[PDB]
Amino acid sequence: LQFAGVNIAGFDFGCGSDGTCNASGAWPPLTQYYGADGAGQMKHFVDDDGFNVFRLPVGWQFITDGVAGGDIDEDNWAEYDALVQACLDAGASCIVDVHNYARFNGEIIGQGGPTNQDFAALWSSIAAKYADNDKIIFGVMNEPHDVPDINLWADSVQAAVTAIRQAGATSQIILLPGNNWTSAETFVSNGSADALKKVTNPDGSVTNLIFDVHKYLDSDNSGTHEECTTNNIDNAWAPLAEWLRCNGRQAFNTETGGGNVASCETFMCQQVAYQNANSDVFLGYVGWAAGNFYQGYVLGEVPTDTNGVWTDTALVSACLAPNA
Repeated sequence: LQFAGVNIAGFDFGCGSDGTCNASGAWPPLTQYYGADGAGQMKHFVDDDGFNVFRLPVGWQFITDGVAGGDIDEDNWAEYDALVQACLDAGASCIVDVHNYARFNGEIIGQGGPTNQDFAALWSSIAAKYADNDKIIFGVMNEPHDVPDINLWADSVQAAVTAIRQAGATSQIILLPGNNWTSAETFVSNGSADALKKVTNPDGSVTNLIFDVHKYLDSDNSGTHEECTTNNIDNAWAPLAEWLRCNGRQAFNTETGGGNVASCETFMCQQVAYQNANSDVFLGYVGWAAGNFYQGYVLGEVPTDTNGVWTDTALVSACLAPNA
């Protein structure tokens, strides 16, 4: 109920789940750069459907041109800023999401891979861009998984937070992700919650430190199947909210979605409905996938421009767009 948005994908293509990013394989979702009209997609998502936020995935390697550290490559950053500007131009808040799965070329940050300082370095740089702009949301990392020690990960997430506030991004939300692809179903049981609860801003507070969770509606949680099989209320959103509520904390579902089919149209609705009902502890959802996926993409949410007239896909126009 505070935020509803969609992921505008493209700069994350060529990012594997092992933190390796074919930085050549990135494909910006903007006209220019020979991609879809993500700026247009965003104008329509705000003006016609009432969306609020966009998640703009991009890889570490893209940001730095292949270097596990914080020295921002300006050519690449020019393309990615253009998207952030397009989102800000659409009149919406904007999640800058590093899509690396807590890894850089197969090796886990803090735990074999780059150090917490290499990573913090990155976030200082990013945060120094955009510090004054309070419409930005700092998505520390997309979907950590198979991470052996979560206290250590919370520690890496802490360094990032500190880096970010030290660049003077003192107003913004920072998302903090836990384990098992940040699955909401296991966020509390697997240990992530009570480790990330320890993460604080420099002044000792938890202000604007929201948890990041993902949850899909297909059998295995993969979000690769077209048929939805659940609304995750009983096994994820209810337990989570219980925990969040009594702990004084809030979460934010940064990835969800499903096929453009009847089963999804029902379950996705029950889910969005429930999220709004629990708006005190959830801040919003962001649907996985517009940007430049091809028309038939199983979880596609890409609208269509017929001479200045935007058609949504089934699932957006039914359940996912705030209107109605």
